[PDB]
Amino acid sequence: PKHYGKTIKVYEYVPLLDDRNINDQGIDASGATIVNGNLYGSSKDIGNIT
Amino acid sequence: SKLPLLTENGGRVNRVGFTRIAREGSIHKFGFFYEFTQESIDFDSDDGLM
Repeated sequence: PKHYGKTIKVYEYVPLLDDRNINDQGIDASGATIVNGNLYGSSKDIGNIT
Repeated sequence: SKLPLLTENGGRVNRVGFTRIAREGSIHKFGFFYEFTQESIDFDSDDGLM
């Protein structure tokens, strides 16, 4: 539209289970703080997921 | 010393003259302008710029 310059910007919302979902909100199942807040992210390993 | 004294004999004495002046004025031309592009009004944030 008119009167908004020449550039267009849009947001992309990453899924919860994604390796590029990097945040510090993670609290694990035992209540301890963890460095990742995306659970297992894009992992496909049964051991890591479990 | 310059009074119009008149004797009993009359004659050609105390003749005066008149004069007139001309005043004058004239008109002059003025003006100014500004320029703009289509993008300067189409992409500008303010649609009331003009």
